[PDB]
Amino acid sequence: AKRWRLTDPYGKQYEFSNLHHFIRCNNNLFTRKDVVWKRTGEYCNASAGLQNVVAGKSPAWKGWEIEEI
Repeated sequence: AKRWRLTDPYGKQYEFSNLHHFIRCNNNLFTRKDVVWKRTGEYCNASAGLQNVVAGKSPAWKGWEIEEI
């Protein structure tokens, strides 16, 4: 039962339990190319970047921040 807070490059915040599902339901928040899903399960530029942010490798992906609640 995980919870995540995602902050857009301007401070707007969203809360959800699954990042992939949120991305799939909110394509309009990102550029098109960043939510094209590719195989290597599946990934998109947004999911991979935000997951690297979650791992602590980078504080943000294209201004997007994400943290575990």
